Amino acid sequence: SDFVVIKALEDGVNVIGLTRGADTRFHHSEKLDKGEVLIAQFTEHTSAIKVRGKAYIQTRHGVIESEGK
Amino acid sequence: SDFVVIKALEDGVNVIGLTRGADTRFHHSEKLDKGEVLIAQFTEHTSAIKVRGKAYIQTRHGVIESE
Amino acid sequence: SDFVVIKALEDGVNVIGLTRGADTRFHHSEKLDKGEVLIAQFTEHTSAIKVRGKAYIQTRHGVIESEGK
Amino acid sequence: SDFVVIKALEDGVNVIGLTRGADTRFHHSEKLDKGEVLIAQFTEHTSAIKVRGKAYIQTRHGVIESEGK
Amino acid sequence: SDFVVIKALEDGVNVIGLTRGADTRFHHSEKLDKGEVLIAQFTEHTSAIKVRGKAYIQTRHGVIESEG
Amino acid sequence: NSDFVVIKALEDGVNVIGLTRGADTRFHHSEKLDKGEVLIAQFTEHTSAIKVRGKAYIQTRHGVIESEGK
Amino acid sequence: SDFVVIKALEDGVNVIGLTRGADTRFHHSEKLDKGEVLIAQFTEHTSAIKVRGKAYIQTRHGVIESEG
Amino acid sequence: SDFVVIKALEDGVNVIGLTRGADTRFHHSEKLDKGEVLIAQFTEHTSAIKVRGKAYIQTRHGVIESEGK
Amino acid sequence: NSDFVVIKALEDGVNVIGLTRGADTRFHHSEKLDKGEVLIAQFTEHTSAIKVRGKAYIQTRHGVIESEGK
Amino acid sequence: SDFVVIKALEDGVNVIGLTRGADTRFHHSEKLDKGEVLIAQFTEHTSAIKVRGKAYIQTRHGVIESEG
Amino acid sequence: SDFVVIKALEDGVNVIGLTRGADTRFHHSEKLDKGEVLIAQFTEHTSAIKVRGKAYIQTRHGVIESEGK
Ligand SMILES: N[C@@H](Cc1c[nH]c2ccccc12)C(=O)O
Ligand SMILES: N[C@@H](Cc1c[nH]c2ccccc12)C(=O)O
Ligand SMILES: N[C@@H](Cc1c[nH]c2ccccc12)C(=O)O
Ligand SMILES: N[C@@H](Cc1c[nH]c2ccccc12)C(=O)O
Ligand SMILES: N[C@@H](Cc1c[nH]c2ccccc12)C(=O)O
Ligand SMILES: N[C@@H](Cc1c[nH]c2ccccc12)C(=O)O
Ligand SMILES: N[C@@H](Cc1c[nH]c2ccccc12)C(=O)O
Ligand SMILES: N[C@@H](Cc1c[nH]c2ccccc12)C(=O)O
Ligand SMILES: N[C@@H](Cc1c[nH]c2ccccc12)C(=O)O
Ligand SMILES: N[C@@H](Cc1c[nH]c2ccccc12)C(=O)O
Ligand SMILES: N[C@@H](Cc1c[nH]c2ccccc12)C(=O)O
Repeated sequence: SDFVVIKALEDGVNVIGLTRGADTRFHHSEKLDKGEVLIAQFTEHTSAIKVRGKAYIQTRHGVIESEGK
Repeated sequence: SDFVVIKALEDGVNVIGLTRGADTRFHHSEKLDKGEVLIAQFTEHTSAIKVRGKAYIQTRHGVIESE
Repeated sequence: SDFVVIKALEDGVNVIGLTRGADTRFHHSEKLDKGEVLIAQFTEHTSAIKVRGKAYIQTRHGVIESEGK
Repeated sequence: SDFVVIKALEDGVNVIGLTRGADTRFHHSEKLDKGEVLIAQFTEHTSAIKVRGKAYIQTRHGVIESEGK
Repeated sequence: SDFVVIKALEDGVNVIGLTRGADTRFHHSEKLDKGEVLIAQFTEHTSAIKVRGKAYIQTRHGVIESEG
Repeated sequence: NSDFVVIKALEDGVNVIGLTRGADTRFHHSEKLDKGEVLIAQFTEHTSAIKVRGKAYIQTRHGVIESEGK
Repeated sequence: SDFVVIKALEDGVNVIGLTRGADTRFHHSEKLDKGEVLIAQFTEHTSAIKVRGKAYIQTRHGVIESEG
Repeated sequence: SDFVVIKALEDGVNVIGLTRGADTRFHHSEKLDKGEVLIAQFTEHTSAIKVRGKAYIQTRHGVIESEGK
Repeated sequence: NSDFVVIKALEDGVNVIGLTRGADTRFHHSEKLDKGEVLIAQFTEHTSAIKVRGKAYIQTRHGVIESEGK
Repeated sequence: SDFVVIKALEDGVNVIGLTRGADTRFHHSEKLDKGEVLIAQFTEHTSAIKVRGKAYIQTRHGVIESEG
Repeated sequence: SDFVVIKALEDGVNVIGLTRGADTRFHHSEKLDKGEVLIAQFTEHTSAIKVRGKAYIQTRHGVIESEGK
């Protein structure tokens, strides 16, 4: 299965997994502090991932950056 | 399964999942505020995705932007 | 399964799903307002997609544009 | 399955599906008007597709154009 | 499965399907008039395709032209 | 979804010969092509080798090759 | 399955595996000292990997660096 | 399965099929006259192919030429 | 099949350490390479992560990386 | 399965098949004379191939030459 | 299944197969004299290969050379 790479560019970045299935809700929020890297797959339990906070993200489609408020 | 990357370029962007099967309707709308990123797969329950609002979108076919 | 990307270039673009199987008819019409994007798969129920109205379309074969009546 | 993209360049374009199996006959003709785009797969029921009238066609092998009589 | 694209460059082009199996014969001939395009797969029933008449053909291996 | 070969006859009477798959090897079918005709033929349950006799332009996944007649 | 390469650029880099399943928690943390390389797969037990500390990382999507 | 293309560059080229399995012997020799092309797969019965005589050969790995005896 | 890594020892005493697949994570084998030896090692039913300790040149599908000793 | 192409560059080149399985031994040696080409798969019976003598060899990893 | 190519650059090169499974030991050592080439797969019995002595080695990841003591 595909995965996403998230590098936090500020403290308190949240990487949130959304449930697979007929229902959609957040099942887990991993907090990353500045400079930490998370490499996360899609899985039986996770079919969408939301990133909140300033982060550098890599997927198979290229680079994208999230920006916080 | 494939996925789409959606970065909101303004507040209040909606990423809407349409149901897989003989019946087509919206089943979830995820609200993204400015700068938030959602990476969302097609799934057993979602066979089309609609993006409403200003966003930068990446798919296997390249970049497209909603307005 | 493959998917198509449709970005509406005017209001009232109509993305039409045609039934898979021995019979052929439309089963769903999804209307897009200008600037909305729909990313839609081929599925168990949909084996052909028709686009009516001005739109920018991406598929695995490249870019094509529909033009309205 | 593979799919074809067909964009009508004049009114009255016919995209014709031919039956899969031991017998070969037309089972459906989708009429497209000028500027409409149809993205159609090969399927359990459709093993060959015929295009009549002026159209721009994309497949995995590239672009080809049909011309009307 | 693979497919072939055939564009007829004159009237009366024939695209002929040969049967899959221990027996080999033509089972269908599709007539194309000038400008018409046929996109045809290999299938449970068709394991070879013959093109007769002037046509522009694309396959995965590139382009080829038949001549009447 | 097996591989296939494209054969364009460059003279009349090109002979495309299918050989039997299996412990035994002989031809089971010969398809003659007139000049300018194109045959697109797969390997299959029954054909595991294809021989071309006569002048022809041939394409496969490995590129172009040309047969030359007797 | 895919894998990640992590080279520690300082002492005490932590490579942490998060559990696959309905629940998400850390199940192992491997400590790397400066200059050690760990090549780690995603697995039945590990569906997310976190890197804490200064490291050079390669995945299929390219190079990224974590910072202490 | 993979296949080889062999074009005979002189009369009497032999394309020899070696048996798959614990024993190894020649089960068939196909004689090619000058200019003939043989396109032959590896199969249930053939796991190695020997070419004797002058020939131009294409495989997935590129071109190679056999030389006369 | 599974991916593999190539390791070339650039000094004596390089250790290539296999970590167990499964719920438990521990070292199960450590192969010691002397200078100039090469090891080409798969991921397997029993090994889901590999650690290299000591100066070595390493190739994987993602490219070259070099480990360094203390 | 993958295959290798071997062209003999001198008489008496041997292409040797090593048995697949718990035991490793030579089960067949194919003698190639100068200019002959052998194209040989890995199989149920053969999991390694040794070339002895002067030969030009092609595999998916490119060209290599053995030397007498 | 992947394979490696090993060409001996000196006499007495050893290509060693290490057992697959919970236990790890040498099950076979193939000696190569100068100029011999061995092309060897990973297999049910062999999950790691060690090369000792001066050799030129090709894998999917490119070229590497072992050096003798
Ligand atoms: N529960 C939803 C989560 C989801 C995935 N992709 C989506 C796209 C849009 C909205 C929701 C989703 C599903 O598994 O289908
Ligand atoms: N329920 C429809 C949703 C859909 C997917 N792709 C479409 C294309 C057009 C119209 C509807 C759709 C389906 O699963 O088939
Ligand atoms: N019901 C038809 C729809 C279709 C798909 N591709 C086509 C091409 C031409 C005509 C109809 C179609 C089918 O599933 O086969
Ligand atoms: N009924 C035929 C339709 C067809 C597909 N490809 C063809 C090529 C030539 C003639 C007919 C065909 C089949 O399924 O096999
Ligand atoms: N009935 C033959 C048709 C065929 C396919 N490819 C060929 C090549 C040569 C001759 C005949 C054929 C078969 O299925 O095998
Ligand atoms: N009957 C043989 C035909 C064949 C295929 N490839 C070959 C190469 C050499 C000689 C014969 C063949 C087989 O199926 O195996
Ligand atoms: N337990 C989660 C771990 C996980 C994987 N990817 C994630 C993305 C975000 C949050 C958690 C996760 C799972 O297997 O699904
Ligand atoms: N009967 C042998 C033929 C063979 C294939 N590849 C080889 C390499 C070397 C020697 C013999 C072979 C086998 O099937 O395994
Ligand atoms: N026992 C762990 C080993 C492992 C693989 N990848 C990891 C990443 C981080 C920590 C441990 C691991 C597993 O099989 O999952
Ligand atoms: N019988 C051994 C042969 C072998 C293949 N690759 C090797 C590498 C090294 C030593 C022996 C081998 C096996 O099947 O595993
Ligand atoms: N017996 C071990 C051999 C092995 C493969 N890759 C390794 C990496 C490191 C240490 C040992 C190994 C196994 O099959 O898993």
